[PDB]
Amino acid sequence: RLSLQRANVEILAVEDATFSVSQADLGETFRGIIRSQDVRSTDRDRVKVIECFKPGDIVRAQVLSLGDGTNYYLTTARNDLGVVFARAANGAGGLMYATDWQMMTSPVTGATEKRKCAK
Amino acid sequence: IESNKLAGVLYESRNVAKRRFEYSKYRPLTPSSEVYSPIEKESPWKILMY
Amino acid sequence: MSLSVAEKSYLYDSLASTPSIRPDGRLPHQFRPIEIFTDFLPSSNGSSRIIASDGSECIVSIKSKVVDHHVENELLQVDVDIAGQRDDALVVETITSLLNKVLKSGSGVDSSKLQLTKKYSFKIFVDVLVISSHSHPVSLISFAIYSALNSTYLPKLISEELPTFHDYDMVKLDINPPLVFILAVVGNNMLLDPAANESEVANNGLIISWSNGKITSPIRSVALNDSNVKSFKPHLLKQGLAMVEKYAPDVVRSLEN
Amino acid sequence: HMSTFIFPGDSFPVDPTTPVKLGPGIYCDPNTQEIRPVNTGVLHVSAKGKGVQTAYIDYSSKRYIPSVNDFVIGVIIGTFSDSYKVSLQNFSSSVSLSYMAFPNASKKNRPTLQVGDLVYARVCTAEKELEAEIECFDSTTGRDAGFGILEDGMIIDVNLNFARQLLFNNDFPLLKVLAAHTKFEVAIGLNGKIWVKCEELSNTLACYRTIMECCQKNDTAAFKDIAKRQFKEILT
Amino acid sequence: RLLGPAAAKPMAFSSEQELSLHTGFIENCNGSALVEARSLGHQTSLITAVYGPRSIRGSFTSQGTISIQLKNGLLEKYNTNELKEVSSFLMGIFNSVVNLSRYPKSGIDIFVYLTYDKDLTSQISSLIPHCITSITLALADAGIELVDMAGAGEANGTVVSFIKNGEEIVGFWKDDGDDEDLLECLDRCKEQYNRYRDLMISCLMNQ
Amino acid sequence: DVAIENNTLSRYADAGNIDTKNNILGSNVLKSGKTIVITSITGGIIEET
Amino acid sequence: SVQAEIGILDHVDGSSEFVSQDTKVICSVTGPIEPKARQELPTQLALEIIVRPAKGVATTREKVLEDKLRAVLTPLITRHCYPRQLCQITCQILESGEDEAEFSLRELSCCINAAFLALVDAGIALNSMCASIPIAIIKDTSDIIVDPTAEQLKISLSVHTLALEFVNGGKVVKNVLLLDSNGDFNEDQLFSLLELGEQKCQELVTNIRRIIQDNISPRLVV
Amino acid sequence: VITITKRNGAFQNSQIVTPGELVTDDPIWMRGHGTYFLDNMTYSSVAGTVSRVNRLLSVIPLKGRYAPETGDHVVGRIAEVGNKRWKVDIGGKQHAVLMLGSVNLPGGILELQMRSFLKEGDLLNAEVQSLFQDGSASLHTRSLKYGKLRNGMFCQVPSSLIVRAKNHTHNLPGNITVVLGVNGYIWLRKTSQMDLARDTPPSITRLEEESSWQIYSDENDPSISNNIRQAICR
Amino acid sequence: PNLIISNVGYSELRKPEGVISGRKTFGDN
Amino acid sequence: KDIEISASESKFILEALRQNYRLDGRSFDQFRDVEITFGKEFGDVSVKMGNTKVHCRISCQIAQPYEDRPFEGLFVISTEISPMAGSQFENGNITGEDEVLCSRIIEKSVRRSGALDVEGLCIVAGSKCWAVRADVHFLDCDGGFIDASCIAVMAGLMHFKKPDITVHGEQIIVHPVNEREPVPLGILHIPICVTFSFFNPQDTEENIKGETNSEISIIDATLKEELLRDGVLTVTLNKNREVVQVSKAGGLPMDALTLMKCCHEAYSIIEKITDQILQLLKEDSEKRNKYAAMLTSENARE
Amino acid sequence: MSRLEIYSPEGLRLDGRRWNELRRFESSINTHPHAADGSSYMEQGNNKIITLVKGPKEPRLKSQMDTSKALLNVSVNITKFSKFERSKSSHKNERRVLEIQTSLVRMFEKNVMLNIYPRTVIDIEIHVLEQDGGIMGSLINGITLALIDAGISMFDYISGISVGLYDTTPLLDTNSLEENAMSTVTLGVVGKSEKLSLLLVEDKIPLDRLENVLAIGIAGAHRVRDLMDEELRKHAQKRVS
Amino acid sequence: YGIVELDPECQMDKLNTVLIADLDTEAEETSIHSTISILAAPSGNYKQLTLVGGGAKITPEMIKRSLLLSRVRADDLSTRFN
Repeated sequence: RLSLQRANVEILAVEDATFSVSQADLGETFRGIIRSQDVRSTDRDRVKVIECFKPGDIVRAQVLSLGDGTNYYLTTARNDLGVVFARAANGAGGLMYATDWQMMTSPVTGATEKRKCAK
Repeated sequence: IESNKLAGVLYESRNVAKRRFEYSKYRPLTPSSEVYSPIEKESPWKILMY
Repeated sequence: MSLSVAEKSYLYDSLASTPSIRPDGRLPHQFRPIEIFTDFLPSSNGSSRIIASDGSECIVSIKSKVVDHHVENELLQVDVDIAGQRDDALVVETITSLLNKVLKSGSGVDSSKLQLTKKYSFKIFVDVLVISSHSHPVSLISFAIYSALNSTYLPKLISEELPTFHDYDMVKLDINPPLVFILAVVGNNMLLDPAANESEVANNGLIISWSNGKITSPIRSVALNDSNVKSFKPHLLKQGLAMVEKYAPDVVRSLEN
Repeated sequence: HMSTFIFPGDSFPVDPTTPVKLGPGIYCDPNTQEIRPVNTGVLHVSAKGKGVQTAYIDYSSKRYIPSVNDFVIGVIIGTFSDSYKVSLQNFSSSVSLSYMAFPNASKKNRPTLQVGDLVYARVCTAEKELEAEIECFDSTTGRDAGFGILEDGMIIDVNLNFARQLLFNNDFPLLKVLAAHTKFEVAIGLNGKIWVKCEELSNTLACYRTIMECCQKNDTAAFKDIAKRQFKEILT
Repeated sequence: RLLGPAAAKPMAFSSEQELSLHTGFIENCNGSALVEARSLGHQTSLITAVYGPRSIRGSFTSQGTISIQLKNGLLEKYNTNELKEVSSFLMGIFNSVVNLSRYPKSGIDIFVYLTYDKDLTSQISSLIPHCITSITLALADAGIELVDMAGAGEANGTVVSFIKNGEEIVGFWKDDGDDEDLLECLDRCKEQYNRYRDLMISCLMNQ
Repeated sequence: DVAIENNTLSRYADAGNIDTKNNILGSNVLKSGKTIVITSITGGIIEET
Repeated sequence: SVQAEIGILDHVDGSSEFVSQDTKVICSVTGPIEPKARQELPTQLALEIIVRPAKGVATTREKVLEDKLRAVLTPLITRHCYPRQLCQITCQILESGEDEAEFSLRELSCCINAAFLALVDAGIALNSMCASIPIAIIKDTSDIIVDPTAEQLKISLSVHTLALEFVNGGKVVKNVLLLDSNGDFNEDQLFSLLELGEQKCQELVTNIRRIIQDNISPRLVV
Repeated sequence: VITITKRNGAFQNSQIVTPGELVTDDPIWMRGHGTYFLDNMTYSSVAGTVSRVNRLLSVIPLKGRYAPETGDHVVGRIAEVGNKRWKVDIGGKQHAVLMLGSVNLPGGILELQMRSFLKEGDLLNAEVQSLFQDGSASLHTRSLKYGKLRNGMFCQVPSSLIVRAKNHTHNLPGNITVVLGVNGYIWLRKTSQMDLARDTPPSITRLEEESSWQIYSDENDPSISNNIRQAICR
Repeated sequence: PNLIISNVGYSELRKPEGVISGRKTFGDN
Repeated sequence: KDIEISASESKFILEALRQNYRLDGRSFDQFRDVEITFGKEFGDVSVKMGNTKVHCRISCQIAQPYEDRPFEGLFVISTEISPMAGSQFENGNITGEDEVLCSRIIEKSVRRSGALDVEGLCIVAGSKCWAVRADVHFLDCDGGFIDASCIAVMAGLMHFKKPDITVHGEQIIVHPVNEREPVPLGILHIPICVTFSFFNPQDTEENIKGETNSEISIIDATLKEELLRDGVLTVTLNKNREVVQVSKAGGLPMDALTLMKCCHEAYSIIEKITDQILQLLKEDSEKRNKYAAMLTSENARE
Repeated sequence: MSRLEIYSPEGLRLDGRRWNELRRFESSINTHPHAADGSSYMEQGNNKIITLVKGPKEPRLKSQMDTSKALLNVSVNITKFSKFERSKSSHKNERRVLEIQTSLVRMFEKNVMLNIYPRTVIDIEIHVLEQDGGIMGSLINGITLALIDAGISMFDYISGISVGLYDTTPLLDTNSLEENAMSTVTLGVVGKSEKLSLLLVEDKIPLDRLENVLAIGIAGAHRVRDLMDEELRKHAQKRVS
Repeated sequence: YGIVELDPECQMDKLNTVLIADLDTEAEETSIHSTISILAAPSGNYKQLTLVGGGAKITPEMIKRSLLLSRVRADDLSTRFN
């Protein structure tokens, strides 16, 4: 889910590299929330989450404080954190690759979409 | 009177007229809506640092 | 029930000590005052309403029907309905299946005491209605069906043809109704008839059935709470089991009165 | 200057060489990168050299989709802490009307709007992946005339085609045939809402009955006879 | 669900205990098992699956919550009232064996399918010691923590479940049977509990 | 690959020693890969007019 | 010759009524609207397909009818342009036109056509067009005939419900949407009816396009 | 031994006004609780007695619950933990709210882990600070005297049986301290260090108290006297 | 590859160019 | 998931009623013009009154009679509302208060009130009987749900024809539809439902103890008039001056004189709707039996 | 029983009463001070109804909660042993029962001042131990006396009376044998007025006779109000003193 | 069976599609939007066929291949144990 000031996600893996597949879709899976204040490293007060993430993108974010009443607190205020895998037009296009820090482009389709890349 | 809320407004009016002024040094320790002081914070300089 | 962990440790430490101090101060062999009303439903043969000290109230109605015992297996069907709980709820079907075993036609109650002709016999319908409950009511329903069965009157038989019954006279239901008791173990002490707060911090629970001055077959050892669930020494199993053998006659003397 | 009836999946009568500015009804495939219609309606094009060309499809619809720069009528259904919650159409999703989106807005004073109030605003955010947003003042130009609470009156539910042909097409003989019978003020919403208001309730009701009858009747030249009979019926 | 026409009637016709133990062979859940027992004129064949642990959204409990459910298979269909009665007795036992404090704000769902219960000549008393040994194998395969193995035995209706090499009793169940048969029924199941206890470990260590 | 077991859970499993109390007419325990399929068949009768 | 009317309901975004032989199906499309919790899709549009029989409640017979109709409309709608949205598509079968217990092919063929028509009137993004026809073979002549009557089904050996997808003025067939068959047939008869079914659906969309133009065009600039 | 009361035959064993009747026709009155104005005449909405205090006309119902008023010392357990506020069960018609700024936090100004030191079901005592429009009460724990209860047992009495006095809590013989709440929630605990040392016996701009989580810990007192626990049960 | 500008709404396609009054009060007559 | 009504729209319709105005232009006692569309097979009736459209389907089958009434047949009816008539109806909610109150009113009007001849539906006592089923399909909701549904079921039962059955002692042979002409069901009286919607320009207090009745009653409300409705009443009469059934629960507590007035106003309505169904059934019969004048066997002499 | 005389020329009914006489009315207040805040054991004739009122309290879930009024829930449970023949069906989820439960909620949500108790829910639990005709009216009188015991503000009394029409003779308070031989009408009169909050007619009645049936119906309902009112006077006076 | 459409971005005018037999695992059932399920009888007879072409285009090539690949599947199953 994409909100104006947050972005609801769904925890799929975790590392200590090696990972671990989550629960196989249906609910009762670990979910988190990336607050707008922890999206980027610079200008943490004014950001546009619509220009950072889109529904259906795999995002690598580090957890923060555990106020796990329902969700988790994540952050992407680094270089190696952000969108690591996405597709054009929310899955309706081609597989895009992270070029710049906030610019993702698909080679075949040639279209560009603004993300929060991680390279 | 048609809304039958007249007694509720007059009851709150009494609590406003029963308000009492008191200096900051001799104010009650328990925070109350009946007493008033220019300084009602235990450490007033803490809300300025934050 | 729902309590705080601060007071749960206080009741746990006070009930597991060697003095075995109870919350209300009653002795481990004592009970709470109970009010029982009988015979108030003219449309039914037997009836009873029981009221506990903590507020638990249960009503029991008894109906009868002539049925061929050669084709009718069970002659004592118990229908339990708890208010606020679904008919298919997990806590309702367990007592429904448990009471059908303590009052099984032939085991808990002999079928010879309700036979008519060599072909037909009376079928007893025990309808249970729990208005309110704060603990496990299997011991309270047993006290209600006891006074209801001992206050039941069925029509008299007149005598292979279809049986005929008298218009005015009705015979009394001479049936020994089994009794069910609840026991809670707290560490190393036995507690007969626990309370809502005693059973909430207890370690395990015991259900004993008493019939004909003896401990009969249908007994259980279900846990009273999912929080503190502990295994018990076999010496505790026989301690509380033999403990009811001493005070149950004092229960029947006060209940059959 | 070409206008022809097309269908979803039909070929697009536009050369790829010419620069194009597509709009509603036309979709760009994220894979094949071709341009195909997805709606059934009249295909409108306009080739002009000054040198941009545009193309869109005018289709019949009643479910409103939030689009930017649209004049919409909404009903306030919730009061949050930093914004309102408005309903542009039943069953549809909600839109956000912030307290700061008002003339002379300030943190100190909140707008005097309560639930159930009809508002007239401009769609400032219509993202597909986000909640739509409206505002009672054009944040791009500063305009604010007409925007605000529509006190009293009566609202009318019409299709989206009847709303655009009434706001943009100045040749639609509805406001002209209505003003010839009684003085009124109208509020045209692109979400299929037409708010009217007269001095007497008898005139407001007559405006409600004409717009309803003219919404289902496709004959435009029959609007004169509808109001002629409708305003005559209220006289009994 | 078709069930066919309602005008159709069902058909009406006028020492040593072998054991089989298995585990796994299920990909939906985390841990499963399969116990089979053939002795005298009665056979038992039931499958147990453990779907857990699953994190509960919005929960704040201090320890886990076990959910055991017995479902009628295809032969000797018991009544639904007695199925949940044994389940409540099974939950009363495993709430003291499974490490509940290790899995906060989460629950564990148990699914036991009494597929083939057959008699060749209360009938559920003989099946209880076989259901307990099937859940312990399935709970251990799912990586769930259990305080010591849990088993049970039968002694003419009386079913007693022991733990810690039979030192402490975790559950007690009795239906039908006789009177005053207590210490002998305990030792008949105490030696039977050890027969099922070491056999579960022998199957859980093979490859 | 598949592996099946017919007449395994039926009353007529042993053609010489029939079951005393059973209702299933036939069975088939099919397994393809890691999936398990159990198919029992019960019997009834209807009176037609 | 079949009959069809568009825009008959006042409280849905799009409505339709498809009449063929004796089968009559009224469909209603409403969307995009706010979905429920278990229905919303993060990227694309959600579909709530519901079909109902003429007599009795909705049994499991209509459940497979929903799942087959769902597979026809799902690739036909551009779902990705309505993220986190819902579209209710309800099909009400007024008259079956066959035997409900022994057959269920004519109702599937009319629900597909009625749903596509209601999807056009509601203004939903459609990648192409759709056409569905029932096909059966009489055991006498063993030849393929389209839209068989109720008496022709009881003598049929195998039934067919072919659903196609047309583009470029209702001429080029992009993909075969649905071809559900049940009975007795071989590979020689499969392409014997698939080639015949492609030219009977081509004149159907050509007849559908004429119908959906005689009603949408007057409502627009006219 | 058991004492069982038995019956047989039956199912069981000022100005009084009823809802719907006329109490007065004098408009010169102030309509109070249990009273609805209508057509310049006054009627009663509940069954009870008529009260005429000053010009305030009200009806006192027979069975009445607890009415939360400003400045009441009550006892209640936490029902749920919300967003920076905890709904506490006082026993009234609704759940009283407890904002995060109404309790003494040990960290202070320096953290949404509210359930760590105060979860659901935990019992405590506080004072009613104010009321809401719908009648809901707002509590606060800005005093050392108000804290999380422990070292005792909880009981409940009807709300209409608690008399309002000066000191809400009292010290009793046998090293026992009683906490009487006007809502009907009594807490019988052993005398602590606080209730024992207080209940029985120009350049200053005030300072802030430094209170740790010592009063929020669920850890009860280790050694409680066996002679004292039998007094609490008595 | 084509010369594509993002799909625009219905209002930006018109000719008045945002000088449209959505709420027109018809006084007198 | 529910209809949102603006405060401006709510105030306008109430004040319009205070000036004897309805948005659709009817009167306070004007029932919507009813239209009956008969389908192909017998028992296929489509009713259209105003913008509300409803469709009923009549069927029957052999079933076991009740143990307490072995000489009567069964009458089943279920009105499950689909999202077709509006997205406010959640599909699968068969326990809805509207669906519950609709079925119970028609069931009392047809079965309990003796509209359908249940005794004539008995083939063999306590074994075989007819179980007539009435499936009502709500197509487009605009108020008057139970008013149109009752018209659809009554027009459907009078248009439906049950299969012919010959009894040979204990056997029962159901004659195919092509073998023998089906026999129509027996109908004693024609219950027709008329609903009344109530409004108060005052409030609840001025209505409990208020002699001055300022209530506004309208006959057959629309959807917008129904959402702003305060009190609801449903009566059912027949052309025999008999009150079939009455259901009034909640809303504005009205007096006996106004409820009696509602019945006399509803009788003039049901009397006209009755003769229309009798006329439209007569016209539909001549549509199917065009040459029925030549096929008559019982003919008069001279 | 058998073939009885419903209304003989001597004006006597099958149970001895006359045309305008009521069955014995023995109501009881505060019968469950440990199970609900409101309690009423209604014993109208052979009928024996237990009515509980749990509230107003917080809802068990914050999902359904009206921030401007209260939620009124009615749970009518007809026991299996309500009649002579023990019921074999389920009764709880019966369609006839849901109609009664809804008709009771609408009847009282307009009479109970739900506005005085916002953001709350009022649960009404009913258990019928025995029935004998006119069960709907006795359900009405039980809820009225049970809410008053709970201290819920109401505008007036709601009285439940049942009237039957045998040929040309109305009969007050119909029992089971009378309902199985004539048409039945249950009324819901508000206080001493003629305002009807309930009007259920489930059998055919001539229009020329319904008005007189309603007049004699509301007249007997007022008599039912006084018997409930006099019960509250006696209960309040003995409780204070 | 299933008809899967490849892509050049995972190891280019047009492309080539492949046919997968007996779909399994969550990966195939979720992504493959074009399947063919058929009932094959001996002597070249078929009893039921479902042809859904949501994903890739179903060419007559893969129609004939799925039919012939099912006739051998029905012969092995009918002659597996009996």
